[PDB]
Amino acid sequence: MIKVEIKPSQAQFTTRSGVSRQGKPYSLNEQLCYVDLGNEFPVLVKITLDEGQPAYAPGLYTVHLSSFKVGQFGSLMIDRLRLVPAK
Amino acid sequence: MIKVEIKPSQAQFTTRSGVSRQGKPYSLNEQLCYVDLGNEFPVLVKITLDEGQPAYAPGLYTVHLSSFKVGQFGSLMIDRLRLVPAK
Repeated sequence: MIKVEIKPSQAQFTTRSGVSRQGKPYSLNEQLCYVDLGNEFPVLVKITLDEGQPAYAPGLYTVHLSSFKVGQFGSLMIDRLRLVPAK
Repeated sequence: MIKVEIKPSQAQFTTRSGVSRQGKPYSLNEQLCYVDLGNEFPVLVKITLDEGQPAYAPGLYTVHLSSFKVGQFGSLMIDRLRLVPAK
């Protein structure tokens, strides 16, 4: 149950682009948020958006289960922080 | 809210050891579990235990917030899958 917050100043993304090694392009959309990690203040995290996904609107989200996968050493890893609306 | 399960065959750990580059030893305890990732069946995950922590007893756990940290590229990463008892 992680608490994630997109603040009103975080309502948009930025796009980073380029071209893969066997000549193919890519375009990454990045948005910022605040993840509450139990410290005094929420932490700033960058989240890479999915292909065809718009930026998350201001509000409170939690983390969707598809953000995780088993990594190549057999442990759990975060793949992409994918968010669902809270409560 | 990830569902994690230590099965009755997973009640123990194994220890892996060695010695760091500026001559210092280490000993890692590893236990196995089943993480429900929304597929047809739960997935097998290896979890490295903490210093001074015993193996998790059979049962249902969820994931504790201290399993996460902001990684060196600014995204959220799993540090160590630390578990708390469920419900």
